[PDB]
Amino acid sequence: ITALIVKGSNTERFRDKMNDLISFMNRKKLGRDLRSQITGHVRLQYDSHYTDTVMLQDIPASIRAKIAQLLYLPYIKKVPLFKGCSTEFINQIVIRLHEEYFLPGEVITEQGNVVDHLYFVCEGLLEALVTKTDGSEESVTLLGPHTSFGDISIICNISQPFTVRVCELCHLLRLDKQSFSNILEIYFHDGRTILNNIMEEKESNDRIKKLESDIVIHIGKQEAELALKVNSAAFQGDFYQLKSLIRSGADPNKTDYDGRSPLHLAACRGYEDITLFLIQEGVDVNLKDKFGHTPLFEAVKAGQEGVIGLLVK
Amino acid sequence: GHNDYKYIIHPKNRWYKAWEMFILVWAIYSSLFTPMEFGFFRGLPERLFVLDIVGQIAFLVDIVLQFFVAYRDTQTYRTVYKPTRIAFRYLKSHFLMDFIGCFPWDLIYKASGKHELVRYLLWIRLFRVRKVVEFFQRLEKDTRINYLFTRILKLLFVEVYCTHTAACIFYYLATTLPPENEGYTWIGSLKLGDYSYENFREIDLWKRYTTALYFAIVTMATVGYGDIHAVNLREMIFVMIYVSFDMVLGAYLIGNITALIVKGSNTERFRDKMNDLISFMNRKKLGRDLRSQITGHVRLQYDSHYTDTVMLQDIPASIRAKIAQLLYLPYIKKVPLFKGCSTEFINQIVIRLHEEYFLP
Amino acid sequence: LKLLFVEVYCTHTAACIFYYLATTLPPENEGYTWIGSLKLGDYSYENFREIDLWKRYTTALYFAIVTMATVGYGDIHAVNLREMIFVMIYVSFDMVLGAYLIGN
Amino acid sequence: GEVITEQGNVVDHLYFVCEGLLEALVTKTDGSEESVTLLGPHTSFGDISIICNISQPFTVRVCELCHLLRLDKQSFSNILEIYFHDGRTILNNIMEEKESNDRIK
Amino acid sequence: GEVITEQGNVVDHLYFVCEGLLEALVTKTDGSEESVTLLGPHTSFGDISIICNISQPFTVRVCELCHLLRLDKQSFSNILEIYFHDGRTILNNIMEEKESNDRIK
Repeated sequence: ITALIVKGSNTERFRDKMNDLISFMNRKKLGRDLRSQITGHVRLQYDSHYTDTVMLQDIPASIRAKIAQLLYLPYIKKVPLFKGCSTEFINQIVIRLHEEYFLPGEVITEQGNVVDHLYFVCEGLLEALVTKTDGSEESVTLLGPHTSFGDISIICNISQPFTVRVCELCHLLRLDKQSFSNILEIYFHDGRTILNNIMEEKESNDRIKKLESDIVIHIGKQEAELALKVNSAAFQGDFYQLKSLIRSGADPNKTDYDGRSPLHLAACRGYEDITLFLIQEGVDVNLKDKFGHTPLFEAVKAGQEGVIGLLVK
Repeated sequence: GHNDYKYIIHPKNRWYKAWEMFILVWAIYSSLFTPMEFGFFRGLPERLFVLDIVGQIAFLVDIVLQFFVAYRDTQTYRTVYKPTRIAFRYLKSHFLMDFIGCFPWDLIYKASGKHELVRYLLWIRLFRVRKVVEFFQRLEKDTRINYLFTRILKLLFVEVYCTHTAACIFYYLATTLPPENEGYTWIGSLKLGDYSYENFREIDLWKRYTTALYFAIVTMATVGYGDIHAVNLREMIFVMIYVSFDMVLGAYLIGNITALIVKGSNTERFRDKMNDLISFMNRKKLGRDLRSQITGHVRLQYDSHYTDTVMLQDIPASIRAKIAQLLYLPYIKKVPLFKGCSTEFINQIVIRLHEEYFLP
Repeated sequence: LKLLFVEVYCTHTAACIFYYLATTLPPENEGYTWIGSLKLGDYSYENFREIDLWKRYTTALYFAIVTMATVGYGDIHAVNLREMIFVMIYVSFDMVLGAYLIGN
Repeated sequence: GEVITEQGNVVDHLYFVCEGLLEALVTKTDGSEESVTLLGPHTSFGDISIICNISQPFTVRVCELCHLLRLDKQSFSNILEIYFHDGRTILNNIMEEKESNDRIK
Repeated sequence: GEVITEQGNVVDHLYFVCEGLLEALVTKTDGSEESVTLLGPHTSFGDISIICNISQPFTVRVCELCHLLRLDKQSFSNILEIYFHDGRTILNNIMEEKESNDRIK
């Protein structure tokens, strides 16, 4: 019987963790309001025991991704942002998601703040109050289940458009802003899907403010970057990324804003590997930039005798 | 401000809290007196009429009030103010037993030709102990009292209540036999000292109750003097049941007390560290200054709660942020290394910032 | 050691209080006290107020020590209602004390 | 079936495949695994990334009961730097091994 | 009865004898180990091969409860590199006390 008691009960662990928290709060003089919020949140972790993912921490990341693709996957499929997006993008979002539960009344994000976390609303009701210039907050949308907030702010690189408050115990799937941006960059095609989804969302009911004007920015920028990335990797010397960039898209004959193909920069910087790879791509060897310069001229001007010979042959 | 109703009162209202404590005291008394009302009386005397009527009135108004008290929904975590939802919850949860216990069972017993089976329904009022259980569970979530200590005070209340109930049931079992077979009952064959409990139905209620509760308490600690013991077979069966159940109850009591003193305390754990350290301090004959340095190490290790850094590793990122940018942020804002940096970069620095303390 | 000292002290005090509650009753009706009705062996504690001090103390402390370990021989028992009440209180308190001893 | 080391991540743990077969694949951005090597018993991986301080070129995932012998990045480097000499003439030989791979450039 | 270092093995740790009796033994090819000396308190071993950089000169075998202070080879080498004059004084002490062992290198 004593062993059974000493093994511990859920409320006993609640008591210990809460008392530790109260020690830390009082000693750091957090403040009545903040003490109330943190106590409420961890009390939530102890009433619903949603922080049962601690066992998950032991289970390795591959199996964790599998459990993620069994639990978080349906909601993220339903998410309006990830409509028509590639399965790989969906999976990467699911793997990087973290479960959270927020008690009613809690202000998750505040209008004007930097959105460091993009939340997927899964099981709950929230609010989208806009803190106007006067300060009155009108509920833009109820942001019901299977939705997302923090998303337009992260992608459009604008501050938080509206304050989000909790109506009912909400099961949010949090995603770090930086992880979202990295996944967005790594899959540029799925990013294109996100941006057209954002634009078609404007044609739909997304109750957004001001103007987004980013799909067209993405149409220009994704392609212009990918070409630039090719040229910049050539100039820096990143042959390894250059192969992947050429295979991903654009064209090894693509030129920059000044009309410089990657061969020009590879010749100037004396990179025989990149120069050879462009040779197998059949890149123009007499292509001339806005300043009337051929890659042979750049190889000679920099005295890259090996690259000079490669271009001469 | 969602209390548009002038009838539903918030469950944390001060006046309703005072009523809750009042009905807790009445629940304690009524649940302690129901075994006494059942065992030691075959029908209440005229002296206790007003007490009985007033008690059931006090619990009936509690039944009435429970339809006007908001309850925090366990799926939406907001105080449901809807009167029909509140009434539905109370009617389906514990309304029937409160209502049945609120019947004047003594007057019904006397009215129904003095039938013992009617009096056997007095044990429905035992379900008023739900109030006491609720009070204890409310204490255990309140962090001003140690949980295990509350879990043992609850077990002490359970033990007090089981002894009182067992004493009443034991004397009732004595009364079940006709007064002609008094010599075959546990109390009717009692000759403690020179006093003989021959006609035990005529002795004053407190003498009988003190004797029966003496039996219950001494058997609760298994002292078993033997001066008082079972005689009938109904008494053997009841004593066997009570003794077998009390074995497990006392074992659980010992287990809970051992839980308190085995879990230990921060003082105890640090003291164990000190015992080991200061012992090493002595075996090697360390200089008192070096000893002071080591003692200062451990002293700051727990005193600045240096161990206490990762409790909030489970609080969500929003609150984790607010804590960090309300505690570590000012220093970083004034650090010349990050002078001129974006506030968001400083926020990221502060989020993963660790705390450490160093002695001179 | 604190619990052992507390338990020993409580036994001694309980024995003294037990004997005192035996003395509260008038000497005429001593047959209703725990010591006045004692017939241990062939020796009867008849004039319990005239016995040697150490016999009285050893009998009272025997009862206290026995009930402290809850042996409950039964030869000495709370005959009075006041004796019963005191034995009830002691026994209930010592159960918690012994549980604390086992836990420590 | 569990990934040991992930491509695009600087390896901080050199593993010695000693029992059980491991499989090394560079999964493409479209989700297509490309098994580049099959590291059986008495093989090593991660060493390129640590010696280079580059990211892992191929994600390595387990295929049988792979009894491996992990060696930390700081541990290895130390055996060469912190354990000077232990990591000078000998590591030069290790560099000869890596250049004799003939793919490392 | 235990052996600390065996004559011929590469020294990885320099040991100092605080208390207890150790025995340095030259194991010849005759099936026997000539007892070079009985290393006592305040002596040291694993230093001849850590300074003269040679193979362990004698098998050090335990005979009592020896409370040995151990110094890692790398650590000692690093400290010698930092403190060159102290290494001088040490090497001086080696040559002045070359009468300690006849088979000393």
